[PDB]
Amino acid sequence: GGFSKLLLLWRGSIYKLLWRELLCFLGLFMALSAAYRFVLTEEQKRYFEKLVLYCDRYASLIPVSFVLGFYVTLVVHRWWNQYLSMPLTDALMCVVVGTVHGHDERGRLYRRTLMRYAGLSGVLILRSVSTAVFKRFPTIDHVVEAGFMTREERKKFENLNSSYNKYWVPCVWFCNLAAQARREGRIRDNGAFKLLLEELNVFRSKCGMLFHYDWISVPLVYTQVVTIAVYSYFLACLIGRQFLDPAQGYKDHDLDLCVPIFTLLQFFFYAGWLKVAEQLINPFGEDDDDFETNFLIDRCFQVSMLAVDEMYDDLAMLEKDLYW
Amino acid sequence: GGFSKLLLLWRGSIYKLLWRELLCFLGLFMALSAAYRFVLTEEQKRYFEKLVLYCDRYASLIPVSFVLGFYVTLVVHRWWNQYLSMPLTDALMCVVVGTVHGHDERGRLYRRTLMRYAGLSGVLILRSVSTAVFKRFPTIDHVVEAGFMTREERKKFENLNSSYNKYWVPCVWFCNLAAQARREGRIRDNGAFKLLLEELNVFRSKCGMLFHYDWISVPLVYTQVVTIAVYSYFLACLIGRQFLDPAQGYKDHDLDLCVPIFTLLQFFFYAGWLKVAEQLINPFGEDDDDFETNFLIDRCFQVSMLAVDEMYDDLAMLEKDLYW
Amino acid sequence: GGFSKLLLLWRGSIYKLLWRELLCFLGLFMALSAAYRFVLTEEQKRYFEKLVLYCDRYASLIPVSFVLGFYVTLVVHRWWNQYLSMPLTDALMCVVVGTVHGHDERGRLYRRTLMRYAGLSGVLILRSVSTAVFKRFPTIDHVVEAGFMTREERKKFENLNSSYNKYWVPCVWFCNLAAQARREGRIRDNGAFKLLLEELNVFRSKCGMLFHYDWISVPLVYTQVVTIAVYSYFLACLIGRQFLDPAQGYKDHDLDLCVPIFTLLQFFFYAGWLKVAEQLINPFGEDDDDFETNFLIDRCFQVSMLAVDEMYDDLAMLEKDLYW
Amino acid sequence: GGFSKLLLLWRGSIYKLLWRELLCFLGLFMALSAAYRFVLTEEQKRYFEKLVLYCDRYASLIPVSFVLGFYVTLVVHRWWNQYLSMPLTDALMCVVVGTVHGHDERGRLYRRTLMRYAGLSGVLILRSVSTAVFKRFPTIDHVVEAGFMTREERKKFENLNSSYNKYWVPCVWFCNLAAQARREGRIRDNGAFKLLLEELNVFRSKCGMLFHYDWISVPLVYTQVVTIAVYSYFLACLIGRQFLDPAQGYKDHDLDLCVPIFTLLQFFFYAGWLKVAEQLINPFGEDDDDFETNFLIDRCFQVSMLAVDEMYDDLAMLEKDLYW
Amino acid sequence: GGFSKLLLLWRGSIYKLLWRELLCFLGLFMALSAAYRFVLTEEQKRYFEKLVLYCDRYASLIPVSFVLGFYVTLVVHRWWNQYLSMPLTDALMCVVVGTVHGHDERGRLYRRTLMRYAGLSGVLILRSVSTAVFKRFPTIDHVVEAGFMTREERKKFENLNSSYNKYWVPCVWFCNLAAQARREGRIRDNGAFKLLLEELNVFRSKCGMLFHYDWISVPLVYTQVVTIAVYSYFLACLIGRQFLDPAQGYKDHDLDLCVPIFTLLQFFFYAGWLKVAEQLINPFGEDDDDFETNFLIDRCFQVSMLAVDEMYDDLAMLEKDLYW
Ligand SMILES: [Cl-]
Repeated sequence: GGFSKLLLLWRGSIYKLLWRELLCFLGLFMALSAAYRFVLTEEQKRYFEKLVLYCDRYASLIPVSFVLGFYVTLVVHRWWNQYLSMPLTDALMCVVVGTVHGHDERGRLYRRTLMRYAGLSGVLILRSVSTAVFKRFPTIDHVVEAGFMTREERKKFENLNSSYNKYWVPCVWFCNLAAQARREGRIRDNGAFKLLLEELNVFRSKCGMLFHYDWISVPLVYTQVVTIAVYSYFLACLIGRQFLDPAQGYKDHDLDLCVPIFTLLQFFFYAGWLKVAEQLINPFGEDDDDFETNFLIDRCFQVSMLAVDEMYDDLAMLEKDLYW
Repeated sequence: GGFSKLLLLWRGSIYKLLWRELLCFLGLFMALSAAYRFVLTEEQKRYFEKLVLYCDRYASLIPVSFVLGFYVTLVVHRWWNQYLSMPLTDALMCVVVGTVHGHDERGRLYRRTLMRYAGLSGVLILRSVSTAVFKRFPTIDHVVEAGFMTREERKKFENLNSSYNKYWVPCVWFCNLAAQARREGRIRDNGAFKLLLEELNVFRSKCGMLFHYDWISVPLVYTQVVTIAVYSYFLACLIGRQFLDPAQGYKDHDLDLCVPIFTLLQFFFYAGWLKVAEQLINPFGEDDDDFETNFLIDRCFQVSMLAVDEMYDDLAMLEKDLYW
Repeated sequence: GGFSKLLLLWRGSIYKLLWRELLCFLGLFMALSAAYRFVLTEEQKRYFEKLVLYCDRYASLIPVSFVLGFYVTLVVHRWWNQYLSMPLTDALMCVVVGTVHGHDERGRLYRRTLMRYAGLSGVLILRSVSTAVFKRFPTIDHVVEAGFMTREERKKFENLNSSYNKYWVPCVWFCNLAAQARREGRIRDNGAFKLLLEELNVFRSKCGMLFHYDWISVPLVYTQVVTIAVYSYFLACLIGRQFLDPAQGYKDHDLDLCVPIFTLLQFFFYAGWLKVAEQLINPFGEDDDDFETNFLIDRCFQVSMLAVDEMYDDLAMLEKDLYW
Repeated sequence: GGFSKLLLLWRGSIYKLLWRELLCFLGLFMALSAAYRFVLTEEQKRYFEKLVLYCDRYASLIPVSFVLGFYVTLVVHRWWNQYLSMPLTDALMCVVVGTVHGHDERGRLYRRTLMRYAGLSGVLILRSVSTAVFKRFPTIDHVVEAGFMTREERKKFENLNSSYNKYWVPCVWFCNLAAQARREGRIRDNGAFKLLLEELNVFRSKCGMLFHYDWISVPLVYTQVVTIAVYSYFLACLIGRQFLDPAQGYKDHDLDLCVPIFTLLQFFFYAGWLKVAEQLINPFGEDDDDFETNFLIDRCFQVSMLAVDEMYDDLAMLEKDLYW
Repeated sequence: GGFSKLLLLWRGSIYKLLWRELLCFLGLFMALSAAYRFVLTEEQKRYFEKLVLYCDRYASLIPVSFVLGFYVTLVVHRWWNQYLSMPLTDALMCVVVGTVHGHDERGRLYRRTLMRYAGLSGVLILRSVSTAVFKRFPTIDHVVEAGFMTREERKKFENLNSSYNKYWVPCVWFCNLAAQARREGRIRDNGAFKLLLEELNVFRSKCGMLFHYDWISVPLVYTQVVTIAVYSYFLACLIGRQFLDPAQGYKDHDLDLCVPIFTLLQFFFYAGWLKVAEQLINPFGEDDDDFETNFLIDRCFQVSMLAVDEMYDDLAMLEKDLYW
């Protein structure tokens, strides 16, 4: 089978997240069955058998599937939209290398500082929404050591009077630097200057969207409803799926497997369907299937410095192609 | 468990909204059971037992889940779209600091008034759609005291002859002020003036969208259908889940728990699934998981005045970075 | 309860639309039961009792919920998209007041005629898609009396040779008038002229979208499938939910309530879920929860004439704000 | 009822598409029942009765509704998106009448040829994706007779060396003609020339989208799964819903109606729910509820020639309106 | 029937993908039944019969349909969005033929190199996400032999210091080449140069989106949950649908067909519904219903070289049309 080979995986798998909840389920199933074997008196085992036939009546797999399928679809839709809001600088680096001009050191100062300002504004929003980025940069000093912010840029950064998140501050620095480069003629076209500000606002909106998703999550009332629905089912199966003794002649309880194999396969299904939504509710951590942000941060700074510095005005000479 | 720790929460939780409906359910369950204990005569308890076996037949959890899952998905989709229509001024503040120019007091008059005009137009739409903003500004005088509107701006505001909502009026003031700043050369580029009007219309459309969502809600006919579906179920369980006495030998009514634990866990599920849609149907109030508008209003005025006044034309000198 | 107070409403409610279908259901239920009381012979009442146990077998609430939940979600998605295509002129009125110039009467002629051309093009599309707008303007003469079209504009309107809907004609008049105002220098910026034509095409596309939704509705084959599914159920309950006499000892027919209360609550649920889709299939009529178009038409003409005439170049003098 | 009047329709109705499948179902039901009446021996009628109680066990209406509701929602979403990709020229005709200039014959040559180039490119894509357009233009000669392509335009059209669909060729002709009209000063603004190329690419993308939908349909594997699911059900009802004789005393088979009325109403429901997806899988044919393309083709050529020729620079003189 | 003719297909059909899983199901069904015929002892056949009545209780088709319908809808939505991210150059080829100018060889060098740079950047992203493109170009030398990259362009391509995917490198070459053509006057309009960079970033974002979908797939935890749900069902039917002998008198096991025809039709339904998601999870391979990328790569290079070279400035002379 195609998807059949995938269930033998462990890296970010279903068994890596649920293996613990199973033995807390199966262990409680055996501890509640071994009482019915040994220590439970004969009159109260008769009471237990009526309690098992009560709980299996109210154990309905149908409604839980509805609250899982509509809750999960909502979570995976929000999770994919958070990835599209990732601050990428490849669109800004094409406008900068075509609109900013100069082979001298001041031209290279402009192109590298503009691309560092976008990269700094992505570091600042990602250390606020990702714990994997936050342990790389615990303090703003860590951002000065990494090269994204200079100490001169740090003094005026820390002297702005704002109680709010200052990720927008290098975006304003970008607009002051591009207006200076348009004033000094480094930007030959006024329409080119308009394109730089158009593309920076597209970049700044993506940094703003990551703050929006991080602040307004899925409602807690709706996360709690799906969770008590899934665990009201597993308590309706911790009693209602108990193997009663066949000497009592209860109908559809005629074997003593001492292993709820089909109940455990429902637990893999139901608690694993819930586990999809628990891993995508906060996709910016250090888990193995979280968004690889630290590797992404290195890229939008390595490929943007590569593009506006060595690849500025460095073209091969115009050859006639093979199909001329 | 991951989501298991969340059910011990109270702040905007499921128990904070449903705790009252439970004791009006469980109290009516006990008052209807204690009649069957004591005061109900023996011939009419036989009538009661046939009424209980009638109501549990017509109590189907399936169809209610359909009208809840499709109604809730529609409400949470509309609720997230209302948050994206929030009037934010961070895109306008980057165009203003790069297109408007001047270190003198008239340049600072332009940049602060343009950003205050957008902020005033967001105050005006949010006091019409949010009760939390409306108690902060009960009157337009409250908007003059807060600094968003001057008394001179108030005279011509109140002398416009319009029976409709005047939130669009500072947006028209923006377009008159930007056309004046383009006439006096404060805006060096005509394409830059086009960018200001492009971004203001993006801002004005978001203020217009919050009015659209506030006027056209989810249809009342559809809210009433989901509500009578959920409460036709709980009356099919206020009778059909009554513990009849086991001396009558009725099938699948063989215990007298005197506590509808599984019926109460369905009430947590069903009435709590409905409670998701009741809190997101009007997300602009003073509840604890509503949109924090008052804190947002302070931000788009603190970070816009910070950006166009102190951060205008104030850049660190161009240093070679660590990876030069 | 939150949604519990709403079921006591009548204005555009569920009872306002279904109250008639109930007595045609409950009246046919009683007329079919009173035959079983009185006029039906004893041998053919035995035939009736086997017919009731046949129809309640094939009465499944599940599949109908599927064809209602997926049909309704599709209708409410199309209904909300029709409201976003409403021709609003607030975006055009900000570009006109900033790009068109002149304090003389010819400047005011330009600004009022351009905004009237957009408003006329919205009147023309809304009288073709809304019956509430069509009774306000039954003829094009009614549009000349209301001020949206002049008699001079009427002569060339009626002399164009086109068998198709002429709502696009004031949009072409807009582009001829703006090109004339750019030729005479009333529009100082060529980029400003580009912004006027960009925003008019956004306006003209919304008028074009209202024609698209009005022409291509939900497929009739799919409306008929959901309707015969809902009424195959109610005929499976007009027989299968009949109270047979308990002297015959038929199982799960042991009471004679003479009032299908739970069947009537399913009718409120099912026929009311269908009624959501019947009211949003054509949201432009005179019903109480239809789109208030006549009030909207008055607004986009009152607030556009207010904005380009009295508010043109009329700003308060630049005061230092409270937080200078 | 509102939707109740619609089931008496025939034009593109449910009965117009399913009436044939019913008599092939009901005829096979009677031919399989009349064997059980007459020709089937007494020992093998006992075998037939065990086969009927086998097939009605495995006839589940629930799962089929899931594969129909999720398959149909996907088809109607793709069907509505194909209609929005229809090549309409009303946006191009407003830019052409405002940007292209001249009252002489060369100005009218420009405006009519540019609008014919867009209309030709829509004819070429629609004869490749619509069978109703293909029978109107079986050959490119049919396009020369209709006026969309000249014979001079045909020579270079047929001499391009390309094995692929050449619908993009009049879009390239548009860009060469607009660049010529900008070179000769017919286009006064360079920003106006940018607007023409911006709007043509919006037009060319819609022609490209109709090719994309026509090439990548719904997957055949998924169409086959929904089809074998619906017809595995009707064979589980061609046996499992047979009226066995009541002399054998089989439970819940106690009548001999000789007319599967409730089975036929399920066939109207299920096979009709499938028929929604069969008609919207290819919406460009000659069926009565297909997209009226031939009438649309006549419109975008009649209203575009009307708009750029008679309505070019032909405005009523500027009158003061009624509310001056 | 309409969809009835499609089940006789083999090319990319349901039987082409599932025919193997059926005989591994039906073969295991017969091998487990022939034990019950012959080799299983009489006391342990009694144990087998209680095991069959245990497994058919826990075989529920309902919940599996929920995890298939919501998983498949998510996969087909992501699959159609990957096709819209395909790097097509038809929008860039219309801007290049209208903005780049010159009938000499340097003008043709510009137009062909700019269109080859976009086509090279599409080859580079498609050999990273498609195995069908990767076997056409196993090495970058294969890209030099095909004409997309010159050897001179290869030297500086391979000498850039980057550990990441270099598909963005011809997009940066485009922006350097267009800025050179604007400097030398080949691009007459500065707004035209802005349009080239606007359209290249639209192209570069589509190449970036194909990398995003290829890196972030559907979560493996959710693929594993749907797979163990579908195969927990088929093991609940490999036991629970076994034909027990009718001499034991077990209820609803009264025939010995020795062919699980209805169980095999559920396998066609369920395992085939899963097979839809296995083929669209990676749509870029060599299977018959995968995206035809190699044919698409040939087109965007054949029709772009055709459009900017032979069709540059080559128009028919302006004739009066048939409806002048
Ligand atoms: Cl522009």
